[PDB]
Amino acid sequence: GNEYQPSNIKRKNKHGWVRRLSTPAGVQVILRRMLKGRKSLSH
Amino acid sequence: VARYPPIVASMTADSKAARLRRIERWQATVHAAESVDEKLRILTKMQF
Amino acid sequence: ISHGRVFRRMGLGPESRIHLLRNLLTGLVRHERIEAPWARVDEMRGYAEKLIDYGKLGDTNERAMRMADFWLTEKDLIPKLFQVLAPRYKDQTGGYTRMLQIPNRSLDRAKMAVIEYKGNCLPPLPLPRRDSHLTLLNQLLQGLRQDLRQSQ
Amino acid sequence: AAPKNRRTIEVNRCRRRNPQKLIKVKNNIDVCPECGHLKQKHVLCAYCYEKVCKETAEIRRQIGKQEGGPFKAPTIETVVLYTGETPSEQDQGKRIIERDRKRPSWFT
RNA sequence: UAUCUACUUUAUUCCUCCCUGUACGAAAGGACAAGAGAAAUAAGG
RNA sequence: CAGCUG
RNA sequence: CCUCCGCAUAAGCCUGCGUCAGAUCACUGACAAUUAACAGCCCAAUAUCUACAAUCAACCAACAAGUCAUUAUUACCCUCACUGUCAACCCAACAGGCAUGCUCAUAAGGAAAGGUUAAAAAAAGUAAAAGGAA
Ligand SMILES: [Mg+2]
Ligand SMILES: [Mg+2]
Ligand SMILES: [Mg+2]
Ligand SMILES: [Mg+2]
Ligand SMILES: [Mg+2]
Ligand SMILES: [Mg+2]
Ligand SMILES: [Mg+2]
Ligand SMILES: [Zn+2]
Repeated sequence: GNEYQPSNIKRKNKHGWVRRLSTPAGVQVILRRMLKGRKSLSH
Repeated sequence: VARYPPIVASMTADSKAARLRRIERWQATVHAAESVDEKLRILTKMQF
Repeated sequence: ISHGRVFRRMGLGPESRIHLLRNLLTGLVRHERIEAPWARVDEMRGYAEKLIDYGKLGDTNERAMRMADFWLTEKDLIPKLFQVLAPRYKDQTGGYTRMLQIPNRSLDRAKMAVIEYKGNCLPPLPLPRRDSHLTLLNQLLQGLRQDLRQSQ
Repeated sequence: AAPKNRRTIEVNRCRRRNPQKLIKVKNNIDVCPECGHLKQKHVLCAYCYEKVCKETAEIRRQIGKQEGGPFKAPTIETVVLYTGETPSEQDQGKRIIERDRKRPSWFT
C-alpha cells in the first residue's frame, strides 16, 4: 500500500493555494471548505 | 617448558578490550604495508 | 524416545551448547561460585570436574594445555587452573564442586542453582545440615548401636 | 473448525475449577533455624543466601580493586580478612582482601 | 488456530520333500492326513 | 542413452 | 556468536531511548539543544557570437550524432545578510520497498535462545544400507 510516495513539490504544486485559485473550479473548492468550516483550506 | 597462551583479549568478542585488539590488527596491516600508496590507502579509506 | 540420551540439548545447536557451557565454566573458574539456571549448572558440573582432572595432568602436558586452552575463554585463568585449583584438589579424587538450589529467579521463574568449587575463600553457603546427633530419634538409635556393639 | 455453539458457564466452571487446574497445597515448607524466615526443604534459605550473596559482592568488589583491570587472575590462593585480624601462619603466601566490617558470626 | 459427538494397545499362504509315486484305479493315472523343510505376508517383540 | 538422487 | 551490513548525503519525517521527575514480558510533565566555511537563496541592459562529441583520447574506431564557450558599448563600488543543520527517523505492513557516494568484511553495526522437557503431528536442514525414476 505504498501508493503515497511523498514530495513537497508535488504536494504544493498539486493541491496548494495557488493551484486552487488558478481555476474557477478550484476557487469553488476553497469556498466549499470555507463554508464547511475547515481548518485547512489547502496544502 | 609450559606453553601458556598469551594473556590478551579476543579478536571477536563484543567487549572494549577486544575492540582495541581489532584496532591493533588494522594498524598491524599498516605496519606490514610495503609502499607508501598502500599505507596511505589504509589510513584514509574508512570515511567517517 | 530418548532412552539413554545423556546430554541436555541446549542453546541453538550442539556447538552453541558447548559455548554456553564453556562460558559458565569460565565464569566458575574465575569467580569460584556461580548462580545460573539449574539444568545449565548440572550440565556444566559434569564438565567442571573433568576440567580439573585435566588440570592434575600437569602444566607440562600438551593435551591438558590444549583442553584448558579451549575450555577457558579468558587466558589468564589457565595459570590459575594449573597452579591454584589443581594443587588445591591434589588429595581428593572427585567431588570438586558442590551444587545447591537457590529460590527461583524473580524474572521468569526458572529453577536456579549455585555451583561453587569446594574450599574457596568466599563466605560459605548455608549448607543443608543433617539433624543433630543429640535429638530424640538419634539418641534412641545411638543407644541401639551401643547394644549391638555389646553383642561382642 | 470453529465452535458450533457457545459453551456455558456451567460447563466452563466444571472445566476450570476441577482439581487438575487448582493450585496444590504444598508442604515442603519449613522454618530456617538460623534466620526464622520460612524456607523450603531441598532449597537454600532465600534470606541467608541473600546474606552470603551480599558479602561475596563486597569481597569481589575488593578483589576488583586489588587486581586492577581485566586478565589479572593471581596464581595464588586468596584469604578474606576483616578488621583486627592478623594473617595466620597458614595464610602466608596468599593474597589478602582486607575488609572494613567485623567478622560475621557465620563466616569462619 | 478443532467447540461437540465418536474414537485413541479386541496367524495365514506358496513351494519342496516325505508318507508314496502307496491308498484308489484295471492301465493311463494317482491321494490324503500328519510330518519335516524353505520362503513370503500379517501380528507381537 | 548413460549417470546421479529419500 | 552474527554481520547482504555500515557511515554519510538525498528525499521523507518534524523533537520521536539528551538531563530531571513521575505513572505504566518487566508515555506524561519540566528543562536544554542544531552556531557556516557545507548546502540553499543568484545574475544590468541592448545587440552580436557558439561547424569540428564523450570514451585514460594518442592515433584507431564508428554511429544511434552527442552533457558544457563569448564579444562590442553602456551602467556599476556597497559588501558576508537570510534559511537548512537534532534523533534510534521514511513508505508500508500489521511481508517488504527506497536514490546516490564511500567501506567491500568492517576501525562500523548488532544478538538466532523467557525457563524447562525432549511426546505425536507439522516446517526446514543434515546423514542413510541395498536399489537407482520402480
Ligand atoms: Mg564551498
Ligand atoms: Mg547530522
Ligand atoms: Mg561493533
Ligand atoms: Mg531452546
Ligand atoms: Mg521458548
Ligand atoms: Mg512436507
Ligand atoms: Mg545410498
Ligand atoms: Zn535462613
